[PDB]
Amino acid sequence: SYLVTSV
Amino acid sequence: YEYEEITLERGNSGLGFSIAGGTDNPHIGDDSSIFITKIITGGAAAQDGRLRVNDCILRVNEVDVRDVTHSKAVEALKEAGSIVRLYVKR
Repeated sequence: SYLVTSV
Repeated sequence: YEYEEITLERGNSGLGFSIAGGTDNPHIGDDSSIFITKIITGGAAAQDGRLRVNDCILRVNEVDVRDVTHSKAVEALKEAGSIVRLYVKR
C-alpha cells in the first residue's frame, strides 16, 4: 500500500 | 463478504478516513481494491460509527471505483459533495 491518501 | 451502505456528511476536515489501494498500487494477491487504512478520531466516519478499517469501497455516490487508479478514487471521494454514499464490502 505504497500510496495512502487521506480523505 | 458483507455489503454495507454508509452515508456521510462532509466535515470541516473532510470525511475523516484514509484510503490505500487502486490498480496502480502494490498489494498482495489479485486484490487491487480501494480500502480503508485509518478512521480519524472525531471525524465524520467515526461519528457515523459504521465504517471500519480495511473496508473495500466499491462505489462513491454514482461513480464506480472498483477498477480505478488510486488517484481516480481520491478525486471521486473529493468531488462527491456534502453528502456521500459509500458502498463497501467488509
